[PDB]
Amino acid sequence: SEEEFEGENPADKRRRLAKQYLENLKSEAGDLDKDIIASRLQGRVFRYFGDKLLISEAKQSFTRVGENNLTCISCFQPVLKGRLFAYTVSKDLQLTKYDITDFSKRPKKLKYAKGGAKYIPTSKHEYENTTEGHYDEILTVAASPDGKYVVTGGRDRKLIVWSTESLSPVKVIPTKDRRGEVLSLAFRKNSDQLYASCADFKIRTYSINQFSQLEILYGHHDIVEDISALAMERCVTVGARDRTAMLWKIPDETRLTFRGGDEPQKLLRRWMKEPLFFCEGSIDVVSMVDDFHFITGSDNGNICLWSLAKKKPIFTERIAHGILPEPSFNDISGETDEELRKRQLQGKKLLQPFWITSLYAIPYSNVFISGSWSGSLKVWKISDNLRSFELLGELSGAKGVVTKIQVVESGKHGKEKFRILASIAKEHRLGRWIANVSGARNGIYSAVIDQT
Amino acid sequence: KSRMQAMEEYIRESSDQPDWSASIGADIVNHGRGGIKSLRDTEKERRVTSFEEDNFTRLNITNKAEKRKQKQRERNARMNVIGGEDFGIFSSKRKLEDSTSRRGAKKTRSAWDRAQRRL
Amino acid sequence: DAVTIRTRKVISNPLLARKQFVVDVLHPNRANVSKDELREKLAEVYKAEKDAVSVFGFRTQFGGGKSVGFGLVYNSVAEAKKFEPTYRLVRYGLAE
Amino acid sequence: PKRLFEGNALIRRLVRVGVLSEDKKKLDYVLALKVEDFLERRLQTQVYKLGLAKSVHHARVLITQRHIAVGKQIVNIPSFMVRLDSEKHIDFAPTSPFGGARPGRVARRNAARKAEASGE
RNA sequence: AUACAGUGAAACUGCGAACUCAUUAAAUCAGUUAUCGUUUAUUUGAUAGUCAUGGUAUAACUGUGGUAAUUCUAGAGCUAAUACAUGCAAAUCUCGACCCUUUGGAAGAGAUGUAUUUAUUAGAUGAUUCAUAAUAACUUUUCGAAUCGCAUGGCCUUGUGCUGGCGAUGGUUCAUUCAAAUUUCUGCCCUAUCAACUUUCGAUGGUAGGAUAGUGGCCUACCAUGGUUUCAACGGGUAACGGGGAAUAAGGGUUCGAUUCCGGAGAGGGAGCCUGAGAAACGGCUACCACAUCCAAGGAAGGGCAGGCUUACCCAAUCCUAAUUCAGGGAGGUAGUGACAAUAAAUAACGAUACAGGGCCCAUUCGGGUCUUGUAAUUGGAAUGAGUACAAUGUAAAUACCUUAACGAGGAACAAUUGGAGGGCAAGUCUGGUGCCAGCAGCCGCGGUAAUUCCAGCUCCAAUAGCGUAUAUU
RNA sequence: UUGCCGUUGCUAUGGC
Repeated sequence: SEEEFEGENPADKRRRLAKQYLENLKSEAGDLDKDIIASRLQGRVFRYFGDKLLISEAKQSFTRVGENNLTCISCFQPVLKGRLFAYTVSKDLQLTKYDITDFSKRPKKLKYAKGGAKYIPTSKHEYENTTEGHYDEILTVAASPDGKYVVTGGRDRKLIVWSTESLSPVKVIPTKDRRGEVLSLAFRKNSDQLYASCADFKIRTYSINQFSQLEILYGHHDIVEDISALAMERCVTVGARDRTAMLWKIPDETRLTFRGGDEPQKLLRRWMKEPLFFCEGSIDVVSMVDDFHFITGSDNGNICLWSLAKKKPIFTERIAHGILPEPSFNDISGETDEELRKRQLQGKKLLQPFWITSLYAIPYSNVFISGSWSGSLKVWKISDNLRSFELLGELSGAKGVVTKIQVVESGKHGKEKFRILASIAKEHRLGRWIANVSGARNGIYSAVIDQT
Repeated sequence: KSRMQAMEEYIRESSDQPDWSASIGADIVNHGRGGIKSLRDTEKERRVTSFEEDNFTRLNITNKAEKRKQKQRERNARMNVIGGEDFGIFSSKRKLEDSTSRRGAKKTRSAWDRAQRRL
Repeated sequence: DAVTIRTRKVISNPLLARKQFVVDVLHPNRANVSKDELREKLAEVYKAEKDAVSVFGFRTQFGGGKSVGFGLVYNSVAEAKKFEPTYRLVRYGLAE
Repeated sequence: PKRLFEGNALIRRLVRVGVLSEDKKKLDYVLALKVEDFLERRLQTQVYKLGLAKSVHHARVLITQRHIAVGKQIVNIPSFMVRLDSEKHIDFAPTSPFGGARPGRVARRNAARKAEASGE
């Protein structure tokens, strides 16, 4: 054995011995019964419309909003009086309700609720934090699929459930932790169940109709920025600097962990065998294409397509939105000599890419939209073999930081009309790190796309 | 019988398939006294829960089997398992080459068999 | 404060005419849930009577918060009488 | 093969326990491991290092009085070994008065006595 | 309920009732056959034509009595059966001349249970004297429903005629299933300080018989003579509490667990017998032998196991046995007394103030080194485990576990031990002296026991729910 | 369509 295979490297010996081990176990090692039991008792992508879409002829309507820094937008669409609604939460502690039903017209504001400094609790003892309003900034909002409730959460460490008709709070739920700020909310589709991702490394599940908390899941090394969930009782969360994506089975309290593990030296070697490679700092946004595939955007611009069966990403589109502009040469140094200023620019090293601030995948479909503060949303199509995606179109209507993207449908099965609403803000919803982006207004950006 | 855990660990590296880890706090035997549940303990507990959920009965602890389990498995978990990872695997005297050897059919004894394998 | 009930593996047995399901009872800030109130809740969910509903075998998780058990819902009260064992009938008070 | 597979296995599980660093993946570094490397993984030491307590004795008192919860469950054993995945999730229990709960019996008796004195 | 009709004691009937002590190496056991060489309670599938209803004999039950007395008894009186005993020519076919008239109607000629024993005669299987069909007989010779509950059936003949459906329990033979008995080959230690064994319960065959459920020297007559082997027949030892991949394993102990078969005999000891589908019965009976018990001294009945140097709850689960869903199971499950080997904690954690000027390390001494240390000082709120205890869960029921409100610390008296080292004290005691010393020591002094607040409870060290001693030993 | 301001329509988008 060893004499026959003496030429092998140590890793080659490990591989062949693993192969022989697996063969030995397969050599050494009721279904109808299970079938007839299951008779007494997960979906792929079914809608393919990437190629049918026309994007350049689609309208672009950007509606200004008086609120500062619109953090999030959540759209309610009825499921077969047929009205389609939206709810926008800002850093000005304001939740605004809009009707988006008429695709031709601009969205129409119905009412608004604004929290203020009067909602600061006097006790501050972490379970007396049951005030009706928000006293700190609201990061995220979700609209219940049945349509009676809208849920707001933010840095005030509480979830407020509001009735949609009166826009008044029917419930306030403290997170009961000093450290946990609710970053993202995701309703299970066609369900009352809500999954909240908090900054205390937790995912809290609530049943909204009973206003109860089912259980809490503990998984991340860093804060859990974004959570996305389809119809079945499971969810996908992303943490920022642990650089992992986690698929949680809610009833079984188990998780699949996905790690990127990209090496810029390896990419440079691959290109030399065949540019700027930025190593990945944090994963921010996640979306579910179907029950087997999900897509994540990072801060180095990478959009990654992940399957449940593979730990590594299937596909990675690097620097998807672009590279930030070079800093001003007269600003960087402050010396009289322009050649010294150009040297202090230090060439290509100070270039940094755009962060994917928002990313939405239309469920069970090949179209997904990525948004950053480059001044253009991007529409991508997943190929039919589901290994890669390409860029269909670019929507240049919106200018500014794209915090949240939602898509709604109103049409016949032969001909569907899609409205894309992005809550454009001057700043990132988490912090004020991004500076002086040019020509950015707080508002709602709507693109209406009709298939051929 | 021929399954060995160092082999299983290397296979879990070389798969590329995610491995369904549990949550952080659910692994702890009661309040940290027993410790973190080992992977074999979690698999056996999953099998028992599936069995109970299928037959709609929860197993009462048989005296002899329960005494044997509490005498052996708990003592082995305290002695070897350290924070959910067992280290008596290295003190054990079992041999990896007995499992990793071909040992039977397709052992490649013939020179023409080796030539056919090369081809 | 309201308890939450999740039903899994619901199987209909027409020979017994029962509905057999594993019950996950999730109870934050509560010790445990009484079987009578739980029979009320499952009765209202499955639109059968409490006398038709039967539960047993509840095991409470370490740290509380989740009790897992087994539940049988019948279609008729008299049929629940003639199929249910005498000891669970005594527990439920339905029969002497 | 015994050296290959069991050395890789031993190094990986020592890393997951946390006594051995990620960049220290060698058998001679496994040999250079010492007792204090394991003793720093104790929950008493970890609570002190993370700073929930002002000393190791305060940390032991907090653990035995059940304020510290590692992950979901309250751990009340100071000799609980803490892994890499758990050391971030060590925190105060929700039931504990220190994190997000009602004050204990001492504070409640003192508040009730002060209220009775105010009423008197 | 003008036969009984509900529920049913007793009784009859039916079914089931198949621990101890000894150690064998072709014996046992394990497989593997065979039964064209056998037996069947049950299950399952088949199977039977060859009086509108017979006669008793008793129990339970009445009563009269005998005995010291037994589940002991005698006399008289009662009535039941799925108990016991008894017991019933027509119809179906073949050959149908002829008739019409083809299907058809018919002169006529003929045939016709089962079992037992034997003789004789003609479809399966590789194979039969087997299945089956006959013929003449034979039998202390059988079997071929005198039974039961749910329905009140359909005709017209309203006769109260005909016969009407679902089921019980029977019964014949064959098959099946469950077993069992024999049988076949294949396999297990050491040894020649064990070479002849068998006719020394016939040894190897043949014929006939007896016997058995049946083959067979299994037995008996008669007759031949054989059968086994230094390649070890045969014999001895085997710690043979052994071995069997018998057995689930060892889900990372170096070969280890757990389960199953041990093989036989007995149920005060020899012997004979009986009931059943199945026993040479853990049942009963007789005689014999030995114990031993009650008695009114006439008689009567009986058969140990655990302990030292034994209980309670229950058929809920698992499964089995009955006329049977239901009953029952010291099978089986559950619980209790039972540190011992050994476990994871706790016995406090943070502060604040005041006061003091010394604290510690090394070194034979001489000395040297060092620097926020000492205090039986005061004081503040916070935390919670042991516990006390409400519930639900849990289970046949309960305990326990899981969860769990309400209480739960300053002497934290919610009162940790075990060992080691070193002082010091008196109007005190003893001993030796070259004044005033030295030694041994000292719970004992002089008053005082509500009497006295005293080296403040003398200081320091180590292990800690553990910690010493003695002896042996590396 | 905007908290405010400015421009363009009388609707489009520049500034804070």
